[PDB]
Amino acid sequence: HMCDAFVGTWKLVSSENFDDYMKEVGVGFATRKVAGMAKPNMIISVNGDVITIKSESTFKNTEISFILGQEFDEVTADDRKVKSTITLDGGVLVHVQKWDGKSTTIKRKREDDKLVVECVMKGVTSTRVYERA
Ligand SMILES: Fc1ccc(-c2c3c(nc(N4CCCCC4)c2-c2nnn[nH]2)CCOC3)cc1
Repeated sequence: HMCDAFVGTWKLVSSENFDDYMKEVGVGFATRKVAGMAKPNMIISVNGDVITIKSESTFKNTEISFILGQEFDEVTADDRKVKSTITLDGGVLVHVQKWDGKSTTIKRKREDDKLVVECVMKGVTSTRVYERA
């Protein structure tokens, strides 16, 4: 029942500062502009200990499956090859990606009827709000 309140299909409804987050991460111009238009779906499911998070969009479909606390390989939407670890901390899913000596942290939180996602790279934070689809 670890992630019960996260399970579902979630659609992006708002984004703030995501272009600047992407710049800080190192995403190139064309990817930033195209990615910035999209309203992706985030589809979260759980089977035993395995959590699956799918992202479906006009740009890219991708998917991660993982066990909390257990590092895995991830290809990001902007084509970074990262080493990811996702944990639960006080009911927040905390996702750390490591690549090329860099690190970014992505938090997913249930707040009211929304899923609030905060992405941080150095001093830049972005907030993306998703609603049930
Ligand atoms: F069409 C799309 C598809 C994917 C993304 C996208 C990107 C990146 N990180 C993301 N997430 C945010 C939610 C939590 C995980 C990190 C997304 C995303 N937004 N919604 N789902 N995934 C990194 C940079 O490249 C794009 C943006 C537009």
